[PDB]
Amino acid sequence: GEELFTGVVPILVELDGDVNGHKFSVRGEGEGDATNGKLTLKFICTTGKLPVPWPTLVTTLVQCFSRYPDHMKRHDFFKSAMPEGYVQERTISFKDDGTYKTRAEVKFEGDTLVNRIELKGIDFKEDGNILGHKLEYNFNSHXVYITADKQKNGIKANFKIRHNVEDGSVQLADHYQQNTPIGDGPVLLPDNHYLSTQSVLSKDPNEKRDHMVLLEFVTAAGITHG
Repeated sequence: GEELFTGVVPILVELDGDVNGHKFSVRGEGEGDATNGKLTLKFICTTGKLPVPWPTLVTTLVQCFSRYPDHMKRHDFFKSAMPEGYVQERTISFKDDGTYKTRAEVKFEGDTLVNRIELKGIDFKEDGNILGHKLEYNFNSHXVYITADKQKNGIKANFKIRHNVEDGSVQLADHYQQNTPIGDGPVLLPDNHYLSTQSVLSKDPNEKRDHMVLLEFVTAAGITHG
């Protein structure tokens, strides 16, 4: 499905969440440019005040927009599953705190790439870095390690997110990921590699709702030319 990503593609993101019994919704819109590995989106909390820090939701809120270099084209599972798309499931374990469990469908709905997510959070501390809102409003560059899951005709990924904390410490979030195609058409099953990620978080001066503006660049790496 790599032909679907040669230009700029519109994106819609819909998240329904529950964290320690607090119900919230997020809606996002923007565009993806896989040629340059670039994502530009704005998210709104449509239920009022977001009950967790915006940075904790960034990984949950479309790896089909990653830039795969030409020599790594045969390792791009994410585009190969389009347009019917894939199911992306995670467990995110916040060190010394709670756990998110997520299930999303990523697929084309007409000409728009849509990411529809359900999130359940449990076992969070009221006084912790997440429900205490003690995380900095920023985002680090990460190491996303991908391996084939031959049995399920899909992939797994494993990686650590580093959330800077206002007291100068780091809140680790361990990510465990599975992706399975929605269609029965063939997909690419990759050799081991990683996605090199970078993001910045900002605000829109004319937006009164609780929101996050996101710019992200992602490139695949870890396989030698030849």
